[PDB]
Amino acid sequence: AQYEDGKQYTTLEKPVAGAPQVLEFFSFFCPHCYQFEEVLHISDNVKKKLPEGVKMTKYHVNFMGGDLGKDLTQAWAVAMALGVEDKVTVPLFEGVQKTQTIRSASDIRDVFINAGIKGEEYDAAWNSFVVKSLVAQQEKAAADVQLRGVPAMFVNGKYQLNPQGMDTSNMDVFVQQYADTVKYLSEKK
Ligand SMILES: O=C(O)c1ccccc1NS(=O)(=O)c1ccc(I)cc1
Repeated sequence: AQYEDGKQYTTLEKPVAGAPQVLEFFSFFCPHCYQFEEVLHISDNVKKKLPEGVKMTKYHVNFMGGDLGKDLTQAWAVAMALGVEDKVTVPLFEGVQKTQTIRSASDIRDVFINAGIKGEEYDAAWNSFVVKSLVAQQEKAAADVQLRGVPAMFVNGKYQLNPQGMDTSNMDVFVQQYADTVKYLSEKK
């Protein structure tokens, strides 16, 4: 497709050194993310359009979710370390926006246990330094890229994607165009 700076994507003047290939931010407390995750399946589409060698990274923000928003950021880090992020993505989104049963950190812990993660193992990771540093990096990245919206994707910490500069007439096009822009930027610099 056609890609021009200022419309589909925008190059940041302040690049993030040592940033991953595909960085995406989201929050289970944000319905805007649920729409991009389940309705549009942006992440899923991108993961398949990305060439071999490019890994994706999904971070949780702390400015969306009130107080418990921070707790879920820590929980998400554990999911990433265990490798059950995708598996818990759906139940976490549902339990926060649909059922809204997840009110405390104890509720989040239960989700992991139900998925198949032992409480002891989870709790051990919950109190692990590895996870703590992951939480810090999650917010640090967002603060470095000057995150304005919750659901946003950054390629190599240099190119920022703009959804307001794409097709807003056909959902199919938007989803494909977005992922196409990501891939172009990934195979760019
Ligand atoms: O939801 C938004 O804020 C948004 C902003 C820009 C582009 C799309 C957005 N949402 S959406 O992708 O789910 C969407 C796309 C096309 C149409 I018509 C309505 C919503």
